[PDB]
Amino acid sequence: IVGGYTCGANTVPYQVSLNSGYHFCGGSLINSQWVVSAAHCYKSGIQVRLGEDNINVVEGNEQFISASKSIVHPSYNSNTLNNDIMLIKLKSAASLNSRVASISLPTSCASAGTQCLISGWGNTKSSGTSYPDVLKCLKAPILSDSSCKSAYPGQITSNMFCAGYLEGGKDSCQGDSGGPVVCSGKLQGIVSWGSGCAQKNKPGVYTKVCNYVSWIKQTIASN
Ligand SMILES: O=C(C1CCN(c2ccncc2)CC1)N1CCN(S(=O)(=O)c2ccc3cc(Cl)ccc3c2)CC1
Ligand SMILES: [Ca+2]
Repeated sequence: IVGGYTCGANTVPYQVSLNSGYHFCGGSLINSQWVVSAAHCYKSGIQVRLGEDNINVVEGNEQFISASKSIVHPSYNSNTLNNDIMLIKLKSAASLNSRVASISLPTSCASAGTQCLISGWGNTKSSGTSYPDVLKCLKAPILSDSSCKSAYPGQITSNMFCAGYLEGGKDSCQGDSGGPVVCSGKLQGIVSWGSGCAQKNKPGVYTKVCNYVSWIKQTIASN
């Protein structure tokens, strides 16, 4: 998270870490047994780490549950990063508490101007390489599709939305992918991509989760 701030221990309880030796992507806990992430973060043999603030130190509030099923969207395209959504089922149910809690799904899509919370343990430098130990947060407004399409000509699809600043400075970054973009307590987006980090006129693009609410619900029930 470039231009972010320390969230503060377990202030983002729904935030999970997709581990496979090292932290590679983020994610959200939508319910006791299901985690939502980005299809581009798909890896075989994932360990979902919950109750994490400082990823590098075992603060005892952690819960590490292996993934039993990984369900990537059928229409997902790696080239375009369209339909960059993936559902992961936990091997066992996460014990919900204060450090670990779920985030609700949206009933409607958000409007441009809506302030959202974007978080993760990803690169904080738009220039070099610097990764935090603790959880970083960033508040950014959902940009209008007019701005989004003008920022990325011929790249934005109806399943994507821009959030951040055309002045750059603040933006998600490498390693934040899969992470949550929560506006008003609803999971509205998933950290998908962007051209660089905090680049002027190049704000991060996120997966428009409200488009998949139906798919998600049917996927959750059947598996
Ligand atoms: O920073 C980036 C991208 C990463 C994706 N991206 C965004 C932008 C905004 N939001 C989400 C993702 C735009 C910048 N890259 C530099 C690093 N390369 S990399 O050599 O493939 C790479 C990949 C993973 C790494 C992990 C670590 Cl721990 C250190 C260096 C790494 C370097 C990929 C592009
Ligand atoms: Ca820890």
